[PDB]
Amino acid sequence: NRLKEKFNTEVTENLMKKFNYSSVMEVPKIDKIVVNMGLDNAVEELELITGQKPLVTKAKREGMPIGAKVTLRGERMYEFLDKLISVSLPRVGVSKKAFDGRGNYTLGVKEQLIFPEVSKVRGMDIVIVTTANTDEEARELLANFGMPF
Amino acid sequence: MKQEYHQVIFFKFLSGSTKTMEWEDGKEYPVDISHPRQKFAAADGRVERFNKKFGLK
Amino acid sequence: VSSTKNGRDSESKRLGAKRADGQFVTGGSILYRQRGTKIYPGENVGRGGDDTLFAKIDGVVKFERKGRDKKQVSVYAVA
Amino acid sequence: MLLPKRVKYRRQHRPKTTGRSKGGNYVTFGEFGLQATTTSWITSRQIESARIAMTRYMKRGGKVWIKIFPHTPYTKKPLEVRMGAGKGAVEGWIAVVKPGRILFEVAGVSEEVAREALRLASHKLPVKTKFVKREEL
Amino acid sequence: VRVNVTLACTECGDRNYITTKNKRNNPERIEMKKYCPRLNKYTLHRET
Amino acid sequence: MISKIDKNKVRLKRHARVRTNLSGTAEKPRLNVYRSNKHIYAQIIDDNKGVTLAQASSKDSDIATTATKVELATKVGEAIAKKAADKGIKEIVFDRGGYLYHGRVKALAEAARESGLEF
RNA sequence: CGCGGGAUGGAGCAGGAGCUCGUCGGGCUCAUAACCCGAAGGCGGUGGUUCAAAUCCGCCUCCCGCAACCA
RNA sequence: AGUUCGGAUUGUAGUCUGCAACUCGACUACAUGAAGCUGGAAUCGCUAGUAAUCGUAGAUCAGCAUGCUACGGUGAAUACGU
RNA sequence: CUGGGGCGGUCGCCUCCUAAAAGGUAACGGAGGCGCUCAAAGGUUCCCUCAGAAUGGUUCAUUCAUAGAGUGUAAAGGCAUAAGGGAGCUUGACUGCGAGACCUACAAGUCGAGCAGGGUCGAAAGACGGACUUAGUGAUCCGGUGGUUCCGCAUG
RNA sequence: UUAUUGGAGGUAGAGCACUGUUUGGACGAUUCAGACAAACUCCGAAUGCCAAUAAUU
RNA sequence: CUGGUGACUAUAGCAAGGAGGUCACACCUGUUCCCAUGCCGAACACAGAAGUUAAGCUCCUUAGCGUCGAUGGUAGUCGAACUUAUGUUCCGCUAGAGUAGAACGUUGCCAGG
Ligand SMILES: [K+]
Ligand SMILES: [K+]
Ligand SMILES: [K+]
Ligand SMILES: [Mg+2]
Ligand SMILES: [Mg+2]
Ligand SMILES: [Mg+2]
Ligand SMILES: [Mg+2]
Ligand SMILES: [Mg+2]
Ligand SMILES: [Mg+2]
Ligand SMILES: [Mg+2]
Ligand SMILES: [Mg+2]
Ligand SMILES: [Mg+2]
Ligand SMILES: [Mg+2]
Ligand SMILES: [Mg+2]
Ligand SMILES: [Mg+2]
Ligand SMILES: [Mg+2]
Ligand SMILES: [Zn+2]
Repeated sequence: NRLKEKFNTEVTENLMKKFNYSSVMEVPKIDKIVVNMGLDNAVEELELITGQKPLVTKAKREGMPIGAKVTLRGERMYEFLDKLISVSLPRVGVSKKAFDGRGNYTLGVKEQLIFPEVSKVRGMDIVIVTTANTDEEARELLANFGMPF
Repeated sequence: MKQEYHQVIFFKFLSGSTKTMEWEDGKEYPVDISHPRQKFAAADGRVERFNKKFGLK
Repeated sequence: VSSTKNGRDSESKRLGAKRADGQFVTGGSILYRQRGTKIYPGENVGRGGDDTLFAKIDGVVKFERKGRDKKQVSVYAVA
Repeated sequence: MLLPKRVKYRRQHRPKTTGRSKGGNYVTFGEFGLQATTTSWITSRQIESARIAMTRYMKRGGKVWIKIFPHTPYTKKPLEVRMGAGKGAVEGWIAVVKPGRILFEVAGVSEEVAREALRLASHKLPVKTKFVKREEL
Repeated sequence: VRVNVTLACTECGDRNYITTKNKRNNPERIEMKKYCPRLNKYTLHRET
Repeated sequence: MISKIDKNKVRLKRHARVRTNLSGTAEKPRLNVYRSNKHIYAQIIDDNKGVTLAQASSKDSDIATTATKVELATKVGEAIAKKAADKGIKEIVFDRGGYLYHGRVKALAEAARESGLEF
């Protein structure tokens, strides 16, 4: 992926310069992206915009299906993030205070039409989880990666 | 992965999607919004709007 | 006048220890009656369907510690 | 009248009244206290009357801690009924008081004023009491 | 709801197995493999 | 952040749960397998005495080479079974070590089975 | 004193919330009533069982039925 | 097709009268684009150049008419009977 | 039965407290439940770990969290060996028994290693004679139904 | 029966680690202090009980 | 000294600071083959070796939370005498709480150095 090459390039060099690291293994990287649409139509829309079959999340009457979700990591996650940065985001900037206090970020999209690939426009949420130990470190890494903060 | 989704080309750049053009790589892929310049000048302001309307310098 | 809505109890089940530590028992002797594993089956001791602990061989009963908060009962051959 | 907002069991065995006070034998919140020297049940009505006497004598200027609470319900049979046919209904709430227990504590007044307020409270109680101060050394 | 069930296989008249089932949950004639002492083998015993 | 898993400790908990009802005695010792990222080691233990009688490894000078991991596990199983046969060992109980009975662990078990251990 | 039953729009009745009258607005009438057309508006409470309570557990505040004796 | 029906409401920029359009004028341009898809109980007008419908003019009047008064164009249906 | 009798309530089984740290232990003492359910909620192999809170997001993610969840059902005793959650295969919710024990006036009730016959799951050791355990039940006589190398009144 | 030794169990007491009850502070529910319980227990005796091999009986 | 695998009531844990990595243990690289995801090569599994001690892991130091824990005294109590007092006395046993203190594991077997 283009973002994968960007991260393997001096992006990590920027993180090391700005946070004074002693090894390249302590440079934070995005662990995964979990897309949750909180239902055949919703499952199909999520699958067609993401790429894989979603997982139906039941309730903890209890036990009924309520939402759907997808986890991405590796080449697919990197391609998804590049597509979200380039093709998808401007159709919908973004909150820079929505941090977990540990280094993971969450963003909610209300209309699914902002994806290149509906009768009732439902809203989904994206969680980008990284190996960053601080909100500051995660935000700096994401901004370097190109998040439209 | 269990056993569509290819590498379509959306400027131009490679990407993966399901909503399915030669490249420098030599292969072809399936191929509005460049998002805003200043676009429009901001509001003049009431004093400037008043002075310009009546020519009062 | 009035009346009471209580006045019920089940038959007592005579649970608890049936043989002593250091006692000799024939195989099959029930060593402990219990609900759940208040005491665990140790060496040469079995656990029945109703949690009864019984000796699998003839020998001497030994009630012993099992970790910090549990205990067990074993049977060791006299020889 | 002090009483628990709820209890698990409303019908309880009456508590054992032999022995000495398990705890609460020292002044810990105030400066002076009233220490029981004999044993009795202490009812919430007795507690309220004693507290009113104390607070009235100090004009609500100092401050009082009631160290005992009536956790225990007790039952009483309806009048003119024979024995049996189940336990009676809750009649009131008591605290078990044994020698040594501090019943009340007061602070914010002089020793003489506290002594008089505690004497007035003591005369409302079914136990003998002694004026005490915080123990040092 | 729950009724008594007797299972007998084709090549026996032993009818030695009784069991229970929920008539609402299992409206069919239940089948199971059970040991048949006459034939010294497992056989397909089916509810009568 | 995102914590890791410590595969070795997850394995250890699984292995303790297996050892709850798996143990080796004098007449039937336990062939315990440990498998790291690059090497596989097998031991023959009499848990009744707490004593190890035979051992083999993919890092042993005689049984170390540059080969497939499955093949190295096969060689280690053969070496351990040969050592057990040199001793008085015919029947054992296989302690998979908390890993799935697949891949390298399966290869070692099968190699010992072929070379002579009865399990 | 013992046993049991009831608390439903504002009123009388049905009962895990509907009929009639009452209110509001409009109409008919010289006007009122009657009549006609629309709108709103409710599980006695106190704690619990329960995914969920008018509904079920116990109690509380009143009313209602039988009985409250052999001396 | 709540739409190329509807133009209420609101924003902006103007024109004219008037000493002066904030309360509180009329009109214009651009934008916006509400309720409304023939209306319950009930109730009104009209017998012929009438009803219906379409425009026009005047008084008052600096400016302000969906009102009033007046004018023509198109132009029906029905009345068995008390 | 009954702190006289009547009226009221109760009558069998399970769990807890009273019950005095083995077991047992009464009252018209204090609290509740049962007269079922499940074709998997049984067996086996493999994998897995919860409630709650905070922090962000129009259920999803992170960290603390030994259980503060769950365990079909009342309570108690147990259970993160998981006995709790999921998945594949399956029917041991087998047949003949059974050394030896618990309980016990009797009749009953309870546990049970092992042996044989045939299976299921598992690579294998092995586990499995229903369910985390303890309620969900009713004698004999009589009658119905199926089987039967048994009897069957001179013989068939 | 006693002596010694081993064991099972949760009472007395105590305690607040669970459930429930309760009194004062402080802080932005947490923490601090202090209390209550047959059906509370992080704890836990004396006894009594079950057994094993010497003295007496 | 490291590693595997056992035994022992956490004196063994947890937390906070440092040192280490050649072989080893790891993080790691990939998804072509066995295998695997109610979705995901995250985990499971297989191939490996660019890289890094950053983490897990090992060694050193902290009594901070947890854990262990006396002696002395107290509560309670078997027995005995007095006694009817919400009791007293004698004798034996002897808590819980709290204090001193202990503790940052010990140790069997096998393999490597
Ligand atoms: K009586
Ligand atoms: K008892
Ligand atoms: K407490
Ligand atoms: Mg069982
Ligand atoms: Mg059973
Ligand atoms: Mg205290
Ligand atoms: Mg138009
Ligand atoms: Mg009577
Ligand atoms: Mg006793
Ligand atoms: Mg007992
Ligand atoms: Mg009942
Ligand atoms: Mg019943
Ligand atoms: Mg089960
Ligand atoms: Mg004859
Ligand atoms: Mg004959
Ligand atoms: Mg007590
Ligand atoms: Zn058959």
